[PDB]
Formats: sequence, C-alpha cells, structure tokens
Amino acid sequence: GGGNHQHIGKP
Amino acid sequence: GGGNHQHIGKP
Amino acid sequence: WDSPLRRVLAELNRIPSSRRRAARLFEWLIAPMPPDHFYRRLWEREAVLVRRQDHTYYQGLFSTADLDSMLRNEEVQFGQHLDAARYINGRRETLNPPGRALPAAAWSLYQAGCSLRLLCPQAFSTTVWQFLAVLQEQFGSMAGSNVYLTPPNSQGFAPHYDDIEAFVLQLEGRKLWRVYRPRVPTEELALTSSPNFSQDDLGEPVLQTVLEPGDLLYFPRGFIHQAECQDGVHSLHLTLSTYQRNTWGDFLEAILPLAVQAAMEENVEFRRGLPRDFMDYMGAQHSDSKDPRRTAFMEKVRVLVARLGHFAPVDAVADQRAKDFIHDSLPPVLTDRERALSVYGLPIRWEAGEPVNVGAQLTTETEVHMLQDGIARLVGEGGHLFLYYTVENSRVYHLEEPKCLEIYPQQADAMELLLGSYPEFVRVGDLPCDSVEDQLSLATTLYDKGLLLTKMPLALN
Amino acid sequence: WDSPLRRVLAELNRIPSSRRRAARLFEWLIAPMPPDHFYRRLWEREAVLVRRQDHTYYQGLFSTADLDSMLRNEEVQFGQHLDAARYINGRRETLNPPGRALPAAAWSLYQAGCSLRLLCPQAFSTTVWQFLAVLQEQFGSMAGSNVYLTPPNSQGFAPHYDDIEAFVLQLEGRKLWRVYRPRVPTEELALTSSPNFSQDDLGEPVLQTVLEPGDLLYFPRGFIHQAECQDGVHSLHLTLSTYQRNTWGDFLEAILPLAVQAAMEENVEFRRGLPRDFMDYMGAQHSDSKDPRRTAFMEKVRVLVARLGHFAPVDAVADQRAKDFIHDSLPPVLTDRERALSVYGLPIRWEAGEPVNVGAQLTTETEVHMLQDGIARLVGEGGHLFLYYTVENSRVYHLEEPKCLEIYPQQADAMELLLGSYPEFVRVGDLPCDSVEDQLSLATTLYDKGLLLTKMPLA
Ligand SMILES: O=C(O)CNC(=O)C(=O)O
Ligand SMILES: O=C(O)CNC(=O)C(=O)O
Ligand code: NI
Ligand code: NI
Repeated sequence: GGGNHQHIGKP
Repeated sequence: GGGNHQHIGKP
Repeated sequence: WDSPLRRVLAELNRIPSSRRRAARLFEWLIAPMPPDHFYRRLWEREAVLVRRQDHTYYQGLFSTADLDSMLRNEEVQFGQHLDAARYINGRRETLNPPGRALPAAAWSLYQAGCSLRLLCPQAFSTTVWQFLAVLQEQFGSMAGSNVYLTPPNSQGFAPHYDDIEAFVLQLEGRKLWRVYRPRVPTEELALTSSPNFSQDDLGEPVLQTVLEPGDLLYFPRGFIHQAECQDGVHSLHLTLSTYQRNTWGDFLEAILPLAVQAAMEENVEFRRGLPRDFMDYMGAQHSDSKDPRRTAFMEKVRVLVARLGHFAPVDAVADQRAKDFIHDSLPPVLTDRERALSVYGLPIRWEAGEPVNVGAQLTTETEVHMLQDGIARLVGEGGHLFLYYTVENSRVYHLEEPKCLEIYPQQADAMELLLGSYPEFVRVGDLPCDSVEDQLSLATTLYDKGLLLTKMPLALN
Repeated sequence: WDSPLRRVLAELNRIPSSRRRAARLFEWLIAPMPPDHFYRRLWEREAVLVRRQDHTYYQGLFSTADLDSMLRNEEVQFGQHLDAARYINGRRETLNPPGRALPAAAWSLYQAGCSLRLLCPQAFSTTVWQFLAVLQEQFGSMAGSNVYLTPPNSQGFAPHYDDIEAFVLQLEGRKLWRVYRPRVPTEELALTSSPNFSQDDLGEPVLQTVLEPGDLLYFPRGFIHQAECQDGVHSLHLTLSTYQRNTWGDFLEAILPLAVQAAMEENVEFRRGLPRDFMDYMGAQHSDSKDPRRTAFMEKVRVLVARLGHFAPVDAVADQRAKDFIHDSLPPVLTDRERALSVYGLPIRWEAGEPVNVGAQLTTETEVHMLQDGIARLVGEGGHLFLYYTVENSRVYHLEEPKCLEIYPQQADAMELLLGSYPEFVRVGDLPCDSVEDQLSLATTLYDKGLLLTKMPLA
C-alpha cells in the first residue's frame, strides 16, 4: 500500500 | 560556407 | 439552508477586487486568528488548531451526500479519482479494484473498514473549485485538495509527513488527530513526502485532539501526522494543500545555470582555463592532500560561486515561475458583476431561428480593466512577448496545455499598464499605443478572450 | 633520416615515467622557450611565434606523401575524414563530393585550388598518435589535430577564431599568417568557434609572418586568424588543438546543481518557502519598482548563492571531469620496456600446432606498478567504485563506450596506492588488502587488462 496526500489531484 | 578546426576529429 | 460558508461566499461576490476576495476568504478560513499573525508566526513553523465552536462553519463546501451523488452520476474511477485505503496491523493497504467506482463497490469497501479518498474534489464540486480558486490567489501557489471519508472505529492511513502545507477542514463526524514536530533538522520543511512510518518511529505528539465539524488543523510539510475514528462516528474532511516545491532552493535551482551561463558570456574570469594539472590534487583520492594548490582551488571555487549573485536573472526566473503558476492555476470564479461586465455575460443568444443581440463593439470611450487580478502574466521569451492566462484552464491539473497569446511590442506598454493598475478603469483611447488601431485591437483581443471587463455592458438585452 | 623529431621520440622511449615523457615532449615542441615561462605568461594570453631555424625539426611527423598513401590505402571519406575547402572573393566554399576520397578526386580538387583538411590524422598515422597521446597527458585535456594542405597561390579558409588553444606546426612549404588579438572583451577566450568573417570585420594583425617548416605558431581561442600561400609553394601544417570547454565556468556548471541540491538537503534556509506575494514585485514588469521587498529579495538571493560555495562537491566534479578525460583520451603509446614488462609483451604465441610459453602467474613476490601514469582514474558512483581506463580506447574520439571495471571495497585502498605511487614498484604481497586472495586478484586483474607492469617479465 502506498501514497498519501496527492496535492495535484492525480496519482 | 563551412567549418574550421575540428578538434574532436569528427563532424 | 444558511451557514457561515454560504454567507462568506455571498460576501465575496460583493467584493469587487479578486485580490481582496482572496485575503477575505483566507481571513474567514482561519477566523478568528488574524492572517498577519498566522503568516508571521505560524506558517511553516507550528501546528495550529482552530476550535471553531460551530459545527456549521463549512456547511455547503462538501458533504458525503455530494460524494455519493458523484459516484452515481459522474465517471469516477478507482486510482485516477478515488482511493480505498486501510491501516490495520501497522500496515497500509490499498484496495482499489480497477475500473469504475460505483456506489455499490465504494460503500462495500467503506463497510469493510476502508477509507475513501477523492483526489480532485474540485473537478466535481463547484464550491470546492471556488474555494481553491480564490485561495490560490493569496498563496501565490497552487491550492489543491483531497477529501478523506473514514468509517467508524478505523484508521485509513499510516503515520507520515507530506510535502505540502496542509489545512484540514473537519466537515462531518469526529476524528482523533496526532501531529508531531519534525523529528530531525533534515525533516523540517521536507522537500518530499515520507514513507509510511510505524509507531516505533514516532516521538511524542505536539498536538493531540479530536476534531469536530467546523474545526481547522494546520501543519507544515515535515510534520508527521496520523488520524483515527473512534466512538462509532465516521469522519469526513477536506485537506487543502499548497506550497509544493515553492522554496528558495527551487528558485536558485532555476537561477544558477542561467547565472553561470551569463557569467561565462560576460566575464573572462569564468572563461579561463582550468589548471592543466588539477587532477593531481583534486578528486576523492586527494581529499587529504596538503598541496596548497588544493586550498587555492577551493577558495577560487567559492569566490567564483559568490560572484554568481551578480549574474542571476532574478526577474526572468520570477516570470517563469509566474508562468508555471498560471498553468497550474484553477480557472477563475467570476462574480456576478464580473460576468455581467465581460464577454461571458453578453446577452447574445439564439432565439426563434436566429442569433439575437449581435455586435456591440468596443470604442475609444469604453472604459476597461482586467477581468481579475490573478489570471494573467506577461512574459518575455525568445525576444517575443507572451501573455499567459488561466481563463481557459481546466479544473483538472494540467489537463490543458499552457495557454497564451502574443502581445506585439507596440502593444506591450498598454498591456503592462492594464495588468499593473487593476482594478482601475482606463479609457481604451488613453492606453499607451501609437494608434487607435493598436488601442482597439489589444482591448478587443483581451475582451473576446475573457480577460477584460467594461465599466458598462457592451450589449444590453 | 635522423631529425630532431625522430631523436626526441627515441629519447622518450628511454624515459621511464610517462609524466616525464609528456613534460619532455612539450619542452621539445616549444624549444627553446621554457615551458614554465610559456605557461605562466603566454598560454591563454598572447600569440607566440617560434622561428625554429631548422626545416627538419618535424621530419617524420607527417608529410604530404603520408596523406597520398592514406588516400590510396585506407578508406578515407569526404566529410567524415577529409574536407576540400576554398576561400575566394571573400566566400568560404566546401566542395566535398559524397563518398570515398580517392587520390584521383582529391588531387584534381587540389589542382583546382582547394585546400585539403584531414580531420583525424591520428587515426591513420602512428606518429601523430604518439605525439598527441603523450601531449594530452601534460595538458590534462584532449589533444586533437587537423592536417591542412594548401596549394600554391590560394587561401583555403576564411578569417575566424576557433574554440581551442592552437599550436600550428609548419611541416612543408610556406604560408603567410595573420593573427589578431580578440576584437572585444567578449571574444577574449571565446567559448565557441566564430562565424567565418570578412576583411571589413578585422582590425590590425598582432602577428604577421611567413611560416617555414619547423616553425611553430601558437594562439589562444578567440584570436582571429587567417592564412595564405603565396609565390608558388604549397603548405602543409598540422594544428594541434586542446582545451575545448575546459574552463572554470564549465567546472561551476557541473558544481552548481549538486551544490543547490546538497544545500536544500542539509540546510533548512534553502527549504523555506518563497514569499506568497513575490510576483507582485519581481519579474520584468517590476524591474523599476521601489518596493523595498524587491531589494531584500535580491539581497537574499545573493546571500544564499554565496553560501553555495560551502556545499559544492568539488572533488566529485573533479573525478567526473577525470572520467570524461579518460573517455576522450587516446590510448597510450608504450615504450619498449613497458611493452616488454606487461601483458602485451608476453611471448606466448602459436607455434607449430600449439600455444607456446604459457607465462608464469603473478605471485606475492612480483613487484608491480601502473603501466603508465595517465591511463586510469578511480571514481566513486552510486556507492560503487569504478576504475575507468584508456588502454582500450580507439584512436577515433568516442568510437568505443567508456571502459571501466569495478574495484571492490576490499581492494580500494590497494588500488589508490598503486595509482598514487607510480612509478615505484610494490610487492603484490605488500598491497593493503585484508587477504592474499585480494592482493593476488587485484594485481592479476590489473595486469591482464594491460593496466599494470611487472619489474621483470613474467616470461
Ligand atoms: O485521515 C487520515 O488518516 C490522513 N489524512 C491526511 O494524512 C491528510 O489529510 O493529509
Ligand atoms: O590553413 C588555414 O588557412 C586554416 N587553418 C586554421 O584555421 C587553423 O589551423 O586553426
Ligand atoms: Ni497526510
Ligand atoms: Ni583555425
């Protein structure tokens, strides 16, 4: 499992 | 026209 | 049917300047804390909790009902738009099935203990769009957001720090938050997001609280945080993020190659040959040499590097970042007046077999000013002049390529005036161009693009 | 048959150190001027003429006959290896027909008044090779050459400046030269070659001389020059070039991105956010603003920029340049003794149905040193240790990829020694390694690659 806040709104 | 000294030995 | 958020939006719609609207919204966002105090003392320095004592403060911004509609009525995909996340045995998991995120799949994942995170709320909600579009203008940096919906008695995400400045807006429910100071000098104002951490990696929280709707929690990039739902309620929150890679070092990174190149072109000391034999005393293998040429080689590096300050094209780099910002920006949200005074509000439409209201033109007597203050930047590139603008940007980050138009040298002065004097009206006829042709064509080109407004509508019903 | 060049070469062959061979050759090249004077006062500063008073000085280096055999016996191609050039009525022309440059085509172009320029003499001539291979080692920069053959009563090339330091070796015939100081501050030590110029673009020559065989003319990059053959004799000359893009600035170019990256990793002032509103007072549009935030923003940039000197990985950039120089280098020219003491001189051959003389192996008692002093460089990359070397380079620039081998940590100290103590012999057994397995394998690996010699032939 991976990612936290994605500011740009994409993966 | 064209090129002068070719230090590298190459074009 | 009314709320503080609904009222502030109506209030913004009556504030004629976009710069002022932005300041006012950010004041509202952190109220009652003064922005000036916040920016001087807390921004990039401390975690900050604002206990609102008002569960309704954000009503109208985003709700779980909104999310449920969007899953039904929009083409929301797992991965691209929505994540399903769990944090369970010290382990972060991701449970996204590939494809469409229908209600039926999303809610069963929720029911099984998965948090749902919407990556681009602003693409689906006009209120979140307006929110971010207004706020970006006082950040000088893209404002993004994610929405995090977490089910009862669960944690969705591992403790971590992110690479942005974060404002958590508690929307519904309750959540227990733990926020930690940077663990080490190197983590203070981190450049990149951290890995998921374990509890053994954590120190003592500097802030531990149960957020409730209306509350705000802010913390700088590098502050570890984690969150949980207890006591059988869910949580929904929106995290507003900004200032991704907007540091002094990122400014330098762009400045330096240009400065060196300029230094080499303009000063022979930067063009002189290296020593023929520097490889005898420089290099890893020579790291302990007592050759004084080593000493001098180092000094020279530092003296030359120091002198680069003089060759740094600071304004040029400022304009390239401005231009990047223009590209990253959400497109603007127009007040009713702005709409009514611009190309967007022209009453021209099709009725009974024909277009009505054709043709009301700009003249030298038309008084104008830029549509808003944060939609355009004039940038010189390749000895040409280009006006970059936001008014055709998508609500999705970089979905459209950068938009611009060329401004001819004859028209440059008039354009600079326009941008530098918002929101003061100027007669087209008093714009600094030689002719009446150039006056009229700049103004008209700006108008038709949706960059300009008129003191009165050009066309009436 | 004996000439000063042939004698200095036979002399080099008796000088055990490659570093000394290189210094000695450069001394010969500019004799009787002292190298130290030349480097301190003339290099990168002044045009220099050396009137040799000895037409035979360069005999054996390269001749027009050598060129004639080359055209006949090697696959010399127009464009790739050989240009035909004219300068008449102020216009530079290039007249290369596509394909093979046979004698028949080259000589009728010569006859019709074209200069012939060979771009890589060293690929086709073992003497020019040696000449450049030795000299590169005291320049610390690639030594290139072109050969220029110009027919009587013609000029081959427009006035221009080049991007290198140039040494013109007059070989046969005579040529009238004009060399000019840089015309303006920005032309002094120019970064790139100029366009072909016209005579209305020129000032007054600082040096105007008829060169004769044996003479030398040196001038810095940025110095305009041009040359003509008069009277009735042709000209041949070899121009030795060096110091392409080897400036303080080129060093900084590579230093700076690393320095900022390190400053950002290790110091929070470089990680602090920009002002939210700097776009209000910075940019072209604000070039005249009196906002004191503007003056503070400039000052901070100059202070942060200054502080980067502290974070600059100077040795790592030194080693990257060393690595690039290793890649650019011509392969080494071995003395008879070096050959004989190395893998190259092992007498193992095929004799009547079989290999004869398998040599000894090396042992702890074998005394060793690097084959030469300028063939190898140890460079750290990605927490790995890589020995880059020149011994398998082509005589053609970058025809082969960069050649390297990995040195394990166990073996790094012993490799460092080897490279820092040339030419002193070291017993393999005394090499700083944990084991005698590491001692033996570093030496053996180095030897088989042609990187190491032995005090006595292994056979
Ligand atoms: O809600 C959570 O568990 C985590 N939320 C965040 O990390 C955030 O909003 O930046
Ligand atoms: O021989 C000529 O006319 C041209 N020579 C040069 O430009 C040179 O040697 O660098
Ligand atoms: Ni987070
Ligand atoms: Ni030249």
